[PDB]
Amino acid sequence: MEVNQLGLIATALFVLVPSVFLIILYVQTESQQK
Amino acid sequence: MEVNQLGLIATALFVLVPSVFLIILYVQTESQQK
Amino acid sequence: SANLWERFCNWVTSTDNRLYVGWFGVIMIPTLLAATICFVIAFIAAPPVDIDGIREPVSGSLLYGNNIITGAVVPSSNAIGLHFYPIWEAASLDEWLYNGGPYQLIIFHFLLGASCYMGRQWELSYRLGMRPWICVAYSAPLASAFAVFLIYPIGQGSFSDGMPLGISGTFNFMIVFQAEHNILMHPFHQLGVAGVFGGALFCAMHGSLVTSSLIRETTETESANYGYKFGQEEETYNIVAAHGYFGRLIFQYASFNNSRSLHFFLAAWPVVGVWFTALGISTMAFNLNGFNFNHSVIDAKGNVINTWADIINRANLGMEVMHERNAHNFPLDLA
Amino acid sequence: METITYVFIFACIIALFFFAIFFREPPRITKK
Amino acid sequence: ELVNVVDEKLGTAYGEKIDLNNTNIAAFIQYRGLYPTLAKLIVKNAPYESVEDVLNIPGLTERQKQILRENLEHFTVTEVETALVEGGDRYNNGLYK
Amino acid sequence: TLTYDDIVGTGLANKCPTLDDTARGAYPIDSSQTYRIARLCLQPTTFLVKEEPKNKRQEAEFVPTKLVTRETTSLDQIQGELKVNSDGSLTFVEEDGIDFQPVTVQMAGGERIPLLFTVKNLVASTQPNVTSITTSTDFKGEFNVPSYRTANFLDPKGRGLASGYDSAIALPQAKEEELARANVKRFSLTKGQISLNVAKVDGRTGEIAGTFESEQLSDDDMGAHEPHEVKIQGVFYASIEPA
Amino acid sequence: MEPNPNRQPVELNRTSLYLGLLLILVLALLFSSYFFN
Amino acid sequence: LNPMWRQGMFVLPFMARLGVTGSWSGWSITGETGIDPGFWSFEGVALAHIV
Amino acid sequence: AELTPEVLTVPLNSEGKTITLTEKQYLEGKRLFQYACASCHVGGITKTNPSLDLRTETLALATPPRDNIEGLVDYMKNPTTYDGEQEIAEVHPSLRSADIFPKMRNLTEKDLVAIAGHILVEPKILGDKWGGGKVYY
Amino acid sequence: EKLAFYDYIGNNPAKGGLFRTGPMNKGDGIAQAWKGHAVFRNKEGEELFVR
Amino acid sequence: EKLAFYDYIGNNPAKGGLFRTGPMNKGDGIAQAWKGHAVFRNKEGEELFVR
Amino acid sequence: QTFTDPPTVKSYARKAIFGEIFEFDTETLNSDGIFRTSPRGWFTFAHAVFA
Amino acid sequence: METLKITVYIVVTFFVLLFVFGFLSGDPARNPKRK
Ligand code: CLA
Ligand code: CLA
Ligand SMILES: CCCCCCCCCCCCCCCC(=O)OC[C@H](COC1O[C@H](CS(=O)(=O)O)[C@@H](O)[C@H](O)[C@H]1O)OC(=O)CCCCCCCCCCCCCCC
Ligand SMILES: CCCCCCCCCCCCO[C@@H]1O[C@H](CO)[C@@H](O[C@H]2O[C@H](CO)[C@@H](O)[C@H](O)[C@H]2O)[C@H](O)[C@H]1O
Ligand SMILES: CCCCCCCCCCCCO[C@@H]1O[C@H](CO)[C@@H](O[C@H]2O[C@H](CO)[C@@H](O)[C@H](O)[C@H]2O)[C@H](O)[C@H]1O
Ligand SMILES: CCNc1nc(NC(C)(C)C)nc(SC)n1
Ligand SMILES: [Ca+2]
Ligand SMILES: [Cl-]
Repeated sequence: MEVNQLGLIATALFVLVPSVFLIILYVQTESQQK
Repeated sequence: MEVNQLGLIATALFVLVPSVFLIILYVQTESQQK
Repeated sequence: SANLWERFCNWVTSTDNRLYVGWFGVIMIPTLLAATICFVIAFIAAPPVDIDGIREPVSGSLLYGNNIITGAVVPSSNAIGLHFYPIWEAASLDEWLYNGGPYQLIIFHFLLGASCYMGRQWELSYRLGMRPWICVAYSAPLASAFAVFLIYPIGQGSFSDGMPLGISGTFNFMIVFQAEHNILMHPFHQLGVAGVFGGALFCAMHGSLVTSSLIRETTETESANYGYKFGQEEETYNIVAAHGYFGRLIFQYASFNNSRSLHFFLAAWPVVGVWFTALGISTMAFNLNGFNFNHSVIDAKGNVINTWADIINRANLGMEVMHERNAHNFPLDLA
Repeated sequence: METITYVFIFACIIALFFFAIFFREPPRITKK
Repeated sequence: ELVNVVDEKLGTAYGEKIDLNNTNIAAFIQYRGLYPTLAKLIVKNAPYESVEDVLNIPGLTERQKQILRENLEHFTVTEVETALVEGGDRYNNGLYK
Repeated sequence: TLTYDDIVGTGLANKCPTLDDTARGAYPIDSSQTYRIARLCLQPTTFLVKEEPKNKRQEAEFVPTKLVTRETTSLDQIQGELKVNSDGSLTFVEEDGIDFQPVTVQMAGGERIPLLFTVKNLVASTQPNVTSITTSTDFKGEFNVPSYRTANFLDPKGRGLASGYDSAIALPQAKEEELARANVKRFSLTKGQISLNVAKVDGRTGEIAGTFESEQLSDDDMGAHEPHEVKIQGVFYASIEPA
Repeated sequence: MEPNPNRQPVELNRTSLYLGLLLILVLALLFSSYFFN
Repeated sequence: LNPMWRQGMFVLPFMARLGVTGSWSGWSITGETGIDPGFWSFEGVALAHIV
Repeated sequence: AELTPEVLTVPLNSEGKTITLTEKQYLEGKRLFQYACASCHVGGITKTNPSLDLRTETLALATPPRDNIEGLVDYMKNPTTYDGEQEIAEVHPSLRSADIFPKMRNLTEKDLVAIAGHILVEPKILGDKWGGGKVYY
Repeated sequence: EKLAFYDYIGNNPAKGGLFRTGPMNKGDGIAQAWKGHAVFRNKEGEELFVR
Repeated sequence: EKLAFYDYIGNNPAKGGLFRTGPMNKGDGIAQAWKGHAVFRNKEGEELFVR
Repeated sequence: QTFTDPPTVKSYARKAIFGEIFEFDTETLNSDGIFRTSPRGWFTFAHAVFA
Repeated sequence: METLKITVYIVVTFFVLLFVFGFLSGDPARNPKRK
């Protein structure tokens, strides 16, 4: 339709970036010995 | 100019996704005890 | 102070610097920062350049409609030829950017620095007690930049005929070159591709032979790389097993067993081949071109019997006849 | 929009360069 | 309406015969004894209102007038077209072999 | 007197000769003796480009501009007869000479404005009754401004007027009405106004000097876009001789 | 150089990952409409 | 009729409020020509900060 | 597919009479044509003035006719413009100007006849190629 | 013109929206010129005024 | 019509490019109708043919 | 119908080159007039590579 | 503009001197053994 061109990328990075953040931590936590 | 609308998001995810991959590993490696 | 200058010279020359700023470096570091900084700005924001001196500006920067693949830094004007065009030679920058001033500022500083870069590849080897000659391997790729950025222009009478600084701009340099010199049909270029093809070939040979004949010291589920520690005494691969396999692939005497002779060949081949390729461009810079076998084989009556050499000439004419649309006013292309 | 994307990646490669040269894993001898 | 004056000129006399007011000088090399001397005079002597006006170029020797009379059937004349006359294009229009 | 080498590279070659502060005399006209101009010369000093008043017609003025090409502006070697007229006036009529030079100037925005600074087919005239040429003895007249680029010039995509492509061959099945203007090349031809007003005479050698002001249009690029109005101010030098 | 003694390790439990993601995703479900506007 | 505040300019104004009102390319905020901003043009300011 | 004496039969003079060259003259002309012409007439064109070629038809409409041994021969001795209304021996090699164009000194009437024969024989073998330029290469 | 332009609600910062992105120009468009003052009158010649 | 349509180089899979994305319609456009067979002739009535 | 004004004739001649001449709707998809390949083509490229 | 020329010139001289007076400073000396 007649939507915003950047809407897609704004929504994509809005989800990816912080999700990628959490995930990087959780996995580095999860793999800490003992 | 008269470029492709998806070009931006195609380039963004093409860089982010795999970079985010490596990074998740490196950090989880890096934080392994010993 | 043991003596400032005495000290300075000890630092410069110090082999304890993360990056060895040498004596050659004192010239390198600045020239290279200028070349690089001017380029990056040019490539991104420079405006159209009247490369062919016919007032027909070719814009080659990102902000002016180009993308990484098409964009480039355009060569100085043909109106300028071989004349020196330093910024202080223009009524204004506007005038300097229009006649392709940035091009010279870049090629000159780069070529200058890239040479010192060679001078440095010697110096450090000296301060470290290692044999020289590495810098001599680097003389090949350098001798090319030189041939493509300076010799060819000197020879042809203008910097506007030097290779542009961009992807597509380079293909242009090539396609036209071929048309005016028929380089593919020149011994030196052929030696060039032998060296490059060969190099990549050998690069793969060595690479595989060695990697394939590594002594086992790693787990089944452990990177085979860990089987090596920086600062080892003995070797990490069975060069005798390597030679054993390769000698059987072809035949024994046609295989290396002397790592030193192997590595000399490994370096000698590409460097020698590229040296010739660089001499090719430096030679065709004075119009001594490739073999011209046009209409050689002719029949019993005199008719011309074509060879692939002729099919090549047609493709060349297409290039000749179409390059620089509006720049020619006369019959023969003597420039 | 395109210009920005091209310059960004470039700027990212130069950043990488920096970290690679000045923040590599110091290369240690013998012991490993 | 925007039209390419030249491609349009090719639909007139020009395009069928040597145009004394437009056609480039080299065109005269396709007929006996017109080239060097006469073609220069014809071209040099501005436009013509009618083919015959060529017979009137001042100085033409009696023999030249003879020759001209012979080749008139190969000439015509149309409005002077700038795109074809400007730039001295009638003495050299950038075409060779 | 300076040989070639005495000028080469100085830029001096692109400068019309000059008369000294002394030479402020007057040259006589026999009116019964044909005269010609052995050498007219025009040197630009400024190029002003009238700006488009945007939609809001508010009256537009001329603005200075930077010369992006270099010292290649001067017109020299102009020549023709300077016939004396019945009413005692003089009209110069050019025949041949380096009567045009392609110039390119930039603007506030960064826009390059190319023009074919010329005086081809000049027809300058003076005041009626002009027995002797005194300081400031205005010459005024028109000339022709031929298309900037000639018939054979091809655009970046191969299209041309006298030669080249018929259309946008890079877009084989695109609608054409929109591309019309850029595929069909037109050759522009227009008139120009100039006025050579004397400042220094020198009846002795018959060589006058002064300043000029001319107006003309710039390149319309084979008629792809509108031409800009240009004004040009500079100086000139003429060599009058009986001949 | 001396191993800087002011550093501690960082942690994010599984539940936090989930609570985190639930927030990111829904905010995205809430704002995408206005981004596409 | 088309001043910086119509063009979603946000930083450009804060640079004019204190002096920088020209471009190395020749134009200027007030609309004058022939002016020489010198080194401290919008380009200059932008250049400076990046360094 | 050969250079028969049938192909080496070219017009001698204006009145139709012909002459027949021999494989020796031909080769010899071809060699002489290279020695004193190719420089500017390589392949039947004319580098210092592309408007006039050596195509037989072009030579036919020349003035006087230069499309026969007699013609070309005269030309190599006293050259003229396409209308013949002007002698150009001063800027075109010829016998009457060998002091200025040395390459023309050796040249004897025997040689001039061969060169001439070559010009009429070439287009017979090559055809369109001989006249046109790079378009036909 | 400049003066007339300030008397246009389309330059009032109070008009607009949170997700109505960009310059003021993506809205009503790039201002080109002042059409002029509009005076409304009715059959009787009376001058009317627009609220 | 269907038959005539297959005789159009714009349906030849060999035309195209690697980054010329999308359906065939983003190219020459959505086919609407067959204009008809075109026969070219020259003054003499002779029928010509387009290579 | 018949057409005789050079331009129109040439237009169609310029089209004859691709075979049967058709009428396209370029608006809808905002086409660019540059040929793209058919599914037959893509499937073929993709599988020849993967293989 | 005539200034920039001057400056550039100065700047290049500095470095070029630093360069000559450098290898001159008994460079052979600088190295592992025999000096
Ligand atoms: C800090 C103040 C600030 C301000 C006042 C502005 C103002 C402006 N900018 Mg700038 N900008 C800024 C910072 C700022 N910017 C930064 C840091 C950047 C770098 C990315 C930019 C990059 C930038 C660009 C590239 C452009 C502008 C442009 C503009 C103009 C845009 C009009 C518009 O569309 O706004 C839109 C305002 C919004 C969309 C705000 C909505 C925020 C909501 C959606 C999300 C909040 C986050 C999250 C969901 C909250 C949840 C929390 C949780 C705990 C619940 C405007 C005058 C444009 C321009 O110049 O046009 C001519 C233009 O092209 N700006
Ligand atoms: C496996 C074969 C396959 C094939 C033959 C097709 C074919 C087609 N698809 Mg489909 N598709 C596929 C898989 C496939 N698809 C998958 C897995 C998805 C899910 C994402 C889709 C989603 C999809 C959508 C959403 C659409 C299509 C559409 C189309 C048509 C598109 C025309 C086009 O633009 O191509 C373009 C082809 C390319 C851009 C390929 C270039 C690949 C290069 C750039 C990168 C390779 C990667 C990397 C850089 C390599 C480096 C390696 C390193 C080691 C060096 C076409 C007939 C479109 C349609 O129906 O239009 C009407 C459409 O809208 N497809
Ligand atoms: C007109 C010119 C104007 C110039 C102005 C600048 C003057 C000089 C230097 C200071 C400015 C900051 C420099 C940053 C240094 C650094 O990172 O290295 C820091 C290291 C650490 O050692 C070191 O650092 C030591 C001290 S400490 O770690 O700071 O305490 C110090 O004692 C020792 O001598 C030193 O080698 O230094 C070096 O090994 C020497 C490096 C030389 C520089 C390289 C230039 C190369 C250019 C290449 C081109 C491509 C790149 C393009 C990029 C745009
Ligand atoms: C045609 C034009 C020719 C122009 C020639 C111009 C020559 C100008 C100067 C010659 C200078 C010789 O200068 C002298 O060199 C010796 C090295 O040999 C330097 O000695 C230097 O090297 C030693 C190492 O060997 C350092 O520890 C010391 O700190 C350093 O100064 C002297 O400090 C310097 O003063
Ligand atoms: C990192 C390296 C950076 C290197 C930067 C090198 C810059 C070199 C030269 C800058 C020269 C600027 O030179 C200056 O330009 C301006 C126009 O902008 C000219 O014109 C300006 O001054 C005159 C008066 O003299 C005014 O009437 C005019 O309106 C004004 O624009 C000046 O006459 C010229 O002297
Ligand atoms: C040590 C393995 N033997 C071997 N032999 C050879 N012989 C040629 C002629 C290809 C250089 N090459 C290699 S790889 C550089 N290795
Ligand atoms: Ca404009
Ligand atoms: Cl060109």
